[PDB]
Amino acid sequence: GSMAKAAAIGIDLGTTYSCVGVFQHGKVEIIANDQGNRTTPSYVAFTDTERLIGDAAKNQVALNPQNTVFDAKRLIGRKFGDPVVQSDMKHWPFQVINDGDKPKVQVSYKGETKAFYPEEISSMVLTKMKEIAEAYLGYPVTNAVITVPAYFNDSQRQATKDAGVIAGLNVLRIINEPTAAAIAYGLDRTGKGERNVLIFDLGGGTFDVSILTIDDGIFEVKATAGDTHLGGEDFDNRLVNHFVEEFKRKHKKDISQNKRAVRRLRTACERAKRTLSSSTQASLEIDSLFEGIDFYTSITRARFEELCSDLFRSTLEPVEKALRDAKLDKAQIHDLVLVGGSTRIPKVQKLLQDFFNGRDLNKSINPDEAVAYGAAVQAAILIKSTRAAA
Ligand SMILES: NC(=O)c1cn([C@@H]2O[C@H](CO)[C@@H](O)[C@H]2O)c2ncnc(N)c12
Repeated sequence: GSMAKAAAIGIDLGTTYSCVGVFQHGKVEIIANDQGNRTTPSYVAFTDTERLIGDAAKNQVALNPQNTVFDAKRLIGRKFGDPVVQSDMKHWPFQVINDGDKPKVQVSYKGETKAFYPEEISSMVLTKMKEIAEAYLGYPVTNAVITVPAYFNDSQRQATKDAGVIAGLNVLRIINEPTAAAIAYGLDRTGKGERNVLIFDLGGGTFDVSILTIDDGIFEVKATAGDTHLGGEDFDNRLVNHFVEEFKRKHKKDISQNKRAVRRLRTACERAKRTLSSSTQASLEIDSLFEGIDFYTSITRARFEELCSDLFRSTLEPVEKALRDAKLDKAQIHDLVLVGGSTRIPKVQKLLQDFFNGRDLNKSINPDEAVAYGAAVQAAILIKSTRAAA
């Protein structure tokens, strides 16, 4: 007996990006994919000859927008008639169809028109995450913990389980994303006594605030609030609009109707935005942006902060609402935890810190990786099968 047990994995199945971890040697290792990325795009692309997942899918999205699927998490476990589904559909270049009041994404794939349920798309992203972990560990992986937003209902939770089952994974448990982040910091291991934790999660296109109470390791969701369409992509959008205007001023030319030029500008803006989190200024250099014209410029952190100022400030309204719902005062919150890559922005950090009167923020665990980190800690706990000693 007792053949060595394979490690279990923790998976953050994100709306835009996914992340996979494993707890081994008393620590969590976040596993990079073969392109060296510690997070993988939650994208699936279909061609006449291939099914591409992750980076390979995201990198060819520009010329194949109708057959490159993303945001399947926004559809999972929902009815076609759902108001959220009907509004979201207007922004996606891929076709969403009605099959018995259940949404399906329809594409061209290997010579035919094919339709997939959201949980089938998410199963393909989970298959990639499983492979990434198997490439590192050097053996097949069976068991996994998968996370969902705290506001997901039974239907959304069940459809996530089905996605794992289709991917060949045994789903140990479905756990809330905010709870997973708390586990990553060991906020459930402080012993006896009530502890109030606020999770501030600002991602690529969504913003969630969660208030939890932890008592003797037991978690309770006290409040959930947020902005459904607020994130990093809105900051990229303000920089795009600023530079479109700057090009018009300097060259008397409007670039906005050339999809390639706008796309190249946005990619450069997102990269400059990241630089501005560690540097006071950033340069933006694009060769032959429009009509053979090179675009060599810069932006200060102050100007970027001014451009996105209203958006950054608006992150505090869901913080006040969640506190109102949880029936708590700011002082009462013991721990503040930052999740999502956009929380690296100094101005965002400052606004939250000042709102909580100079309190330290838990941000030592990479914000992009904290949810998968916590999922990996819980997965290792779940597969334990100790028989009590005499
Ligand atoms: N990993 C990083 O250093 C960063 C990722 N984002 C954004 O976080 C979101 C999820 O990756 C996207 O909108 C990114 O642009 C960032 N935004 C600002 N500063 C940063 N340093 C990052």
